[PDB]
Amino acid sequence: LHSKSSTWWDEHLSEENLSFVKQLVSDENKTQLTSKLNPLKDEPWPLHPWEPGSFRVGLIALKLGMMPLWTKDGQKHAVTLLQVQDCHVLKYTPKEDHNGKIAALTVGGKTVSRFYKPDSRLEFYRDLGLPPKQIHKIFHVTDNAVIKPGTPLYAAHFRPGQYVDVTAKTIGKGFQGVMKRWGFKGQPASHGQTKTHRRPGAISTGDIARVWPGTKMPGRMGNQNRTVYGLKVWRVNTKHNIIYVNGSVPGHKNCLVKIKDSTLPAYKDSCKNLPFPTYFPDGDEEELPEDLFDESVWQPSEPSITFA
Amino acid sequence: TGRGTSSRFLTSVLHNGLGRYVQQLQRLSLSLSRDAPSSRGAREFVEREVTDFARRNPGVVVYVNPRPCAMPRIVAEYLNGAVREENVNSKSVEEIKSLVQKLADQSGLDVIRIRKPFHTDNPSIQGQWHPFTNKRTALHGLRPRELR
Amino acid sequence: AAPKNRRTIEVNRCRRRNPQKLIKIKNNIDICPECGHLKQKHVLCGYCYEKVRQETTKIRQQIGAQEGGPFRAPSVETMVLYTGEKPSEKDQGKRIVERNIKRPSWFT
Amino acid sequence: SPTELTEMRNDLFNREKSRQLSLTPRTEKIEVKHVGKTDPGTVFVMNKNISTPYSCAMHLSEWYCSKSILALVDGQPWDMYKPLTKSCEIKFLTFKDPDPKEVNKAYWRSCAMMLGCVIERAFKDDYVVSLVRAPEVPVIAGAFCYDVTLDKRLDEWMPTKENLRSFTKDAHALIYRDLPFETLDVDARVALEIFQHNKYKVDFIEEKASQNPERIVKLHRIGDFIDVSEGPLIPRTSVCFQYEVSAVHNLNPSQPNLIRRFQGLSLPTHLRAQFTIWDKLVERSRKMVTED
Amino acid sequence: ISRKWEKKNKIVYPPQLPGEPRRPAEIYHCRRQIKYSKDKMWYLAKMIRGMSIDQALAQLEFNDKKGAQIIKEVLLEAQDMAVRDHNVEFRSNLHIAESTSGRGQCLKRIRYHGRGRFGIMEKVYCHYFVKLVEGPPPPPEVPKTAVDHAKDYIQQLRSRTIIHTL
Amino acid sequence: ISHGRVYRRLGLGPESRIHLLRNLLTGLVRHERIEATWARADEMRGYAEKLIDYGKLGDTNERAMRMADFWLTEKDLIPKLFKVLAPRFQGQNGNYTRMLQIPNRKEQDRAKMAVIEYKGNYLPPLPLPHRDSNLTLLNQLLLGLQQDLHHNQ
RNA sequence: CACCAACUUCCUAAACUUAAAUUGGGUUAAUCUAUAACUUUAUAGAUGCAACACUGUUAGUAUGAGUAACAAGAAUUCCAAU
Ligand SMILES: [Mg+2]
Ligand SMILES: [Mg+2]
Ligand SMILES: [Mg+2]
Ligand SMILES: [Mg+2]
Ligand SMILES: [Mg+2]
Ligand SMILES: [Mg+2]
Ligand SMILES: [Mg+2]
Ligand SMILES: [Mg+2]
Ligand SMILES: [Mg+2]
Ligand SMILES: [Mg+2]
Ligand SMILES: [Mg+2]
Ligand SMILES: [Mg+2]
Ligand SMILES: [Mg+2]
Ligand SMILES: [Zn+2]
Repeated sequence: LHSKSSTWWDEHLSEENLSFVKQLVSDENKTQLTSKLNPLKDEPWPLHPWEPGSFRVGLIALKLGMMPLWTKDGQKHAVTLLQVQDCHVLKYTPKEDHNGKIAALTVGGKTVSRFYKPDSRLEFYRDLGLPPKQIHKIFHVTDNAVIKPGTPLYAAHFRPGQYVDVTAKTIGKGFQGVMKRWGFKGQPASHGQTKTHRRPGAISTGDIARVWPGTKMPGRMGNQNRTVYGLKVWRVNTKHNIIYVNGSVPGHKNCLVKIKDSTLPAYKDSCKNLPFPTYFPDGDEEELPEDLFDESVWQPSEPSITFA
Repeated sequence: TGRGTSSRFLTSVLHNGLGRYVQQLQRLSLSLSRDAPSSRGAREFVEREVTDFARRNPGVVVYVNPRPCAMPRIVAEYLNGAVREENVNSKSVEEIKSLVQKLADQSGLDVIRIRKPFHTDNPSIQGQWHPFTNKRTALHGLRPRELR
Repeated sequence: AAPKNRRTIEVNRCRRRNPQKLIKIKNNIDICPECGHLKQKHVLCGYCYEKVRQETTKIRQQIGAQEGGPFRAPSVETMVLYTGEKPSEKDQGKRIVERNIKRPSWFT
Repeated sequence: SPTELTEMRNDLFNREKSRQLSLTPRTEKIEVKHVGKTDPGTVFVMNKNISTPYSCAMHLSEWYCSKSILALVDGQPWDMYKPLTKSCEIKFLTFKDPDPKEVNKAYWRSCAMMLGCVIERAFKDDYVVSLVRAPEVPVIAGAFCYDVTLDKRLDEWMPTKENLRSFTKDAHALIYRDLPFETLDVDARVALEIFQHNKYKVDFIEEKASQNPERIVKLHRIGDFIDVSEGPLIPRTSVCFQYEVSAVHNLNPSQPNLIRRFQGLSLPTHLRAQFTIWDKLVERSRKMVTED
Repeated sequence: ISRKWEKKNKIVYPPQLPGEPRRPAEIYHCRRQIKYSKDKMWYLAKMIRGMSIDQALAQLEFNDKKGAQIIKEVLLEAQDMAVRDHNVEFRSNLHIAESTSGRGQCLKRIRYHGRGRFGIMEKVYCHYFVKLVEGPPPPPEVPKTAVDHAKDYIQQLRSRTIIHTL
Repeated sequence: ISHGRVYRRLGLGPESRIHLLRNLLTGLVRHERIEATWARADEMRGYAEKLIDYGKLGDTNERAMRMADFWLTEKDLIPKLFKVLAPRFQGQNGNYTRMLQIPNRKEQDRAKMAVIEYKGNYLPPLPLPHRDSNLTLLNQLLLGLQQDLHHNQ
């Protein structure tokens, strides 16, 4: 009719084209990714030296899961696995326009399909010459540590030893009661409690004739951006770009996170030893081993630990 | 009732006093009954007052149409086209005479709240006040803090 | 808890005419190529589907008459033949359902 | 001045239409039967030389008007807005038909015609733009090509990317205006008068008139623009949704007169294409495609 | 009871002069005493407003509400009595100009309750009216542009006068 | 709080949910084309395919025979499942059942419906969706691109 | 070294000097009758003679609210069916 119509990519494609289209797109992604595989040989920006007060960029990783880990003291440390996947810097804002004192870089990861994205997002990525990324995030970076847009990022950006901070959306638990959401004690089950077991108590004071804003009430829990600080990096797998981060990281498994250099006072100047802008394998300055370990970590295949 | 009613500005019909004053009342029509107590007062008006009024105002055509009637009615027509009818039921000659004289003097303009007592087409002779009046200029018209 | 005041038609007209309470228009309606009746894109055409089911009922009725009992389902393959058609050699040893009408165009 | 050329041609077009309509007196009912699969057996009584295939769709439903592009009169493709002449059979062809060969060609010629209109009025009045013709290229060619001759003063100038972008904006403006195509059958004598100035158009008119036993010629008007049409065209410009002038390539064997092939792509509202698919097809069109 | 929507279908206008614009047709159809709520019926009536009759006969068919079928029937009676008895040339040259539902005569019954108590139940009916006007649907409302918004503000300021003075 | 819980909640409880699916499955295994509310038809679809897996194992296997009894209320259908349904699907490794959404029910309940069948059934073919032919405008343009690319490759 | 500020007072036209149980006075809406008038009027005679309020009575319609609540085991060859 003479009205607006709903359509999708597959609506019109024929049988033969359906497979061809799903194949042509896959070919283009490989070519685009390869084009950016050499940052240092693609007119890199000047690589200024590190000085005190510098802040680096951070990666976006996928949370594979958890596994156990042991140190040479014999203690077991629960550690989580974070995979860096197609982490490419996207946009570079300047100090003044960013509205902050520091500059800001956007770091996207986890390439996704192109068939179910708004036209605006596809156009922006086409200009950048990279496949679209699932998530965008902003990293506050000093002018010295700026990296040119489109520079691929890898797990070698981090090294064993450095304390790192991870932030991601927490698992969404839906609308929940006051007991579970805020740990309210609740009311007894027996002795006459009639229809009051998990309900909130007295909302507020009677005289004020109102409820204070911000009161703890039943509502949706989870699905909120949260950050964990001071998480040591136990090991770095160069081949699969897997970083081993101590303890628990927010979000469900396969949830994208925002790994970044720790902001705690003790970790103020831990970036000096590590690669200042980032690590460029294409530079081939040094060939790193597949697995990087920390001194305390007990590597597998070593002799069994003896507490002499 | 001011917010509950319409309003207008002071106005005339055709600039009545600029040139020659023209009488606005155009026509008065009075219907009477030969034998009716209510119209008795109006019958006295026709006997004596109507003749004097007709000569005094020669621009008001007067129609008297005695008919078998229950209420005597006076219909006033003005030059702007406005009509006005007032019931004269059981009114003495004194009341009618005073009532008719009001009709002749009034104009067809609506009797509603007049917003302002006065009207002028040229309120200002020396020029309507604007912000730049009484403001001194500066050499070369330099705005404050302009270096030039 | 009981109302403390009657709610005015203006307030009522604000609640029941809110965009959240209106019928959202459907943009997925189309015209079936074969019959021309209306269908949703992600759904089958009722008019065309009704033809298939009506034929299915007739075929199933014929099967019921032949079997004549509850527990009479044949292990061997089933097949349906219409007037003017004879079983092929490859169709030997297959139950045959006979239909008086001619072979429908959609049926192959 | 070019404005004068448009006015006289427009006036000639109106006069030709007026005589044809005046030539037909009274209303004579003609029987036309629906031969399509769905809604079969319907019979419309229509007015001879006045009724159009669009009217036939109007009786049936709004769907036919919206989704029908061409109609098969007695096995021949006819424009939806072209008036009927005699009793016949009518079948409506949508884009999604199993055999859309006729529909594709109609859309193909249509898009390249709108392309020609954009070009002539896009140039500045100082320069001289003349339209020679557009070769019939199979849809598999990957784009529709209109050949345009240019003034010698432009022989050293090739449009940049910005110039190409400007043409599409004008093309989209024509699409947004939603100007229906006007279908007219014109005898060669009148056709030559409307396009006497353009020698190439005159030669094309001669070829068309020679082909048919009579001197009948096909003239299509898109608003102000008037040009000869190889085949039936789309009823409206709004039928196009995606449009793009891929590139323009100078013809290498153009020693006597320089000619530039203007190549573009368009897709109808029905068969819209995703963003990624659109780009790849757009890139292919930039490659110059010869006529076989 | 007052059946005036039925009579309006019988109005006869005087013949037109040779150059007068062709008057668009109007049709007046309705159904009374429908076993449905007038409040529930309004949502269906409101939906179709300002649409064609082959665009309002498609949205209705895929609605789950009971009234959708009822409205569809009176949108097909209207579509037939327009072509036969009101001289509408094309079935697909109509559009729903007006459509609304009105209260009907109801019945009073007793809804029982739990302590020897009760309440008054009303079995609800309604009417549904539609007008169809020959012609494509009037083009939709165009939102005011930023320039238009700015112009009104200037026009508002230009009208300013010095208040409470000569 | 029901994340990763594949099953639905149907019937009067867990056991009832198993007994309603046994009836749709037996009807399917008997008629080969059965209708039900989209939710319940989709719930069975996993159970419908797994019967063929057990049928493929063969009559001799004790586990297949035992399973084919609990999941086939009528006992004249176990011979059919093993000797006609299973031979048909030996070539295939999946996609035993075809499920499509029939329009909503015209009952005043207006529930979403679906028709589930077994592939290769003798009943008249369902009106399946048809994708546009390669000759259509958009389709033809892509084919031209494929040819060009194939030459380039 | 003052201005603003209340019908206090003045001024053009007028007016003739202070919450409520109670107390005196002049008129009026509706209807009937007498006698008239004759598009709805007059002088008299009369009376079931004037309602924003009694958890007033009767009828109608809102609000709460399209809310609380209400109901039919599955498939088919199908509702005096398997
Ligand atoms: Mg407890
Ligand atoms: Mg309890
Ligand atoms: Mg009782
Ligand atoms: Mg009630
Ligand atoms: Mg959950
Ligand atoms: Mg789930
Ligand atoms: Mg005083
Ligand atoms: Mg009383
Ligand atoms: Mg009262
Ligand atoms: Mg009361
Ligand atoms: Mg209500
Ligand atoms: Mg409520
Ligand atoms: Mg409930
Ligand atoms: Zn169909």
